[PDB]
Amino acid sequence: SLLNSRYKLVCYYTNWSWYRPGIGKYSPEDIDPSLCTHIVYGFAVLGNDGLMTAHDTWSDYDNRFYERVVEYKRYGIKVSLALGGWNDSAGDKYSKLVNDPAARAKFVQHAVAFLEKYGFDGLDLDWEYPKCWQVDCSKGPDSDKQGFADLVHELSAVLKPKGLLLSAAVSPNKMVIDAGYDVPVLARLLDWIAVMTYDYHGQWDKKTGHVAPLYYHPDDDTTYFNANYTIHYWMEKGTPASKIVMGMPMYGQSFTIENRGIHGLNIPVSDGGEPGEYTRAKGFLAYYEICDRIRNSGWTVVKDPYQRMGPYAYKGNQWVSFDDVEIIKKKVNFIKSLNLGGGMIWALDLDDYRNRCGQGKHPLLNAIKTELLNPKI
Ligand SMILES: CC(=O)N[C@@H]1[C@@H](O)[C@H](O[C@@H]2O[C@H](CO)[C@@H](O[C@@H]3O[C@H](CO)[C@@H](O[C@@H]4O[C@H](CO)[C@@H](O[C@@H]5O[C@H](CO)[C@@H](O[C@@H]6O[C@H](CO)[C@@H](O[C@@H]7O[C@H](CO)[C@@H](O)[C@H](O)[C@H]7NC(C)=O)[C@H](O)[C@H]6NC(C)=O)[C@H](O)[C@H]5NC(C)=O)[C@H](O)[C@H]4NC(C)=O)[C@H](O)[C@H]3NC(C)=O)[C@H](O)[C@H]2NC(C)=O)[C@@H](CO)O[C@H]1O
Ligand SMILES: *[C@@H]1O[C@H](CO)[C@@H](O)[C@H](O)[C@H]1NC(C)=O
Repeated sequence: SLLNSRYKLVCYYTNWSWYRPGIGKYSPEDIDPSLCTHIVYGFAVLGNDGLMTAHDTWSDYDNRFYERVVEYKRYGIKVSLALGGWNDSAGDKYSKLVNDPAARAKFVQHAVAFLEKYGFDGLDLDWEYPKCWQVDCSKGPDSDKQGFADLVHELSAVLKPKGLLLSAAVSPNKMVIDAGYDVPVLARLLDWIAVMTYDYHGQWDKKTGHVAPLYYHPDDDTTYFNANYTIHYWMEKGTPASKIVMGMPMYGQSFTIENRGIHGLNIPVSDGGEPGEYTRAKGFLAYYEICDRIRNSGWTVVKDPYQRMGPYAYKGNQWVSFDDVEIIKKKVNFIKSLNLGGGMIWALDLDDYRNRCGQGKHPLLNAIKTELLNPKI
């Protein structure tokens, strides 16, 4: 059992995975409580009044999704509420919050009251990101860095005496870490730091690449866009290994390549991949969408034999990179070799939780659990 091991397994739950057809539908009651130590609810958002509020009142309040996920505290799981996420981070509203001490002070007392109203064990900060709003470092003032660290302090100072948790999901990008994160404050005050060691590559690159390389690979354009560098950078900036939980994607980045004859790594790309039937977003595919394309639509799989990264798969002008059970066992032995706090997945509902592909229910997340519980490194 994961609850009696030295590792965390932090699972993100997403309230919008309810709005999916057929087998893609995911509800609170689909959470498998033997697969996580911590569940993080994505996402609450920052309202116009500068206070945390439900992103989707229909599901969160009227259909009691908050209460239905906080349910799993009954199995010994810690359930936190995440604030922010990519789409809530598009503007300046978090920056206006953290640069204003009176707004932070109001925000903080209300936030803790919100968490306790619904029974949450903690808060997860997912502002993407201080200074580099949606990764654009020219957007935010440098004082976002100190503002966010002061927010984290002011949150910790009220949460910690109550026994409540404070964590954050943070960029894997060297440039964002340098510009927006006061790493020693974060490392000292957070119960864990969920490093989002994925989305290194995607349609924005105008070229094919892997969503989540583990190690540097010789054809890479940078030495720093891989989990191994990102994890060592966080520790080098001052993070104790035990605070790091390493992010792993349950989904793939998809691309439309510019001609179907070329189909390897780093080949030109005109757009994101075609949207999946269930996730309905150009540019990505859930693992259960990918594994079905491979098993039944004849997509070809190319594994990396050096095992610096997971596979990619292509058909015609469609190309997707993703993690398979093999690279995940490698990532988890890596987690164990560095004595990291544990692993994190984005997200429960993107793994093959219905066993649509014949490898078992939740093949990726079971692979993580099994490797985390295996004593050999
Ligand atoms: C260009 C240049 O000059 N420089 C480049 C750099 O750009 C480049 O850096 C890269 O830059 C890209 C951005 O272009 C970054 O990509 C971002 O990476 C982040 C990770 O650090 C991602 O954020 C985290 O992880 C996940 C993704 O894995 C995030 O998930 C996303 O979350 C949002 C919510 O915030 C989800 O949005 C939900 O979307 C669905 C639609 O799909 C909505 O669904 C609808 O719901 C309503 C009701 O609610 C319903 O009625 C509708 O029917 C329904 N519709 C459908 C179709 O279903 C939801 O409502 C909505 N939810 C909310 C709350 O709004 C989104 O789907 C989800 N995506 C996935 C795949 O799950 C999550 O927020 C983050 N948190 C955590 C804990 O994981 C971010 O996703 C990603 N952005 C994009 C655009 O992909 C790269 O990180 C960055 N890389 C690096 C290394 O920095 C660099 C490097 O390449 O190079 C420079 O030079
Ligand atoms: C991982 O990173 C560290 C420091 O950046 C480096 O010393 C080590 O050799 C890297 N491992 C691989 C396999 O690239």
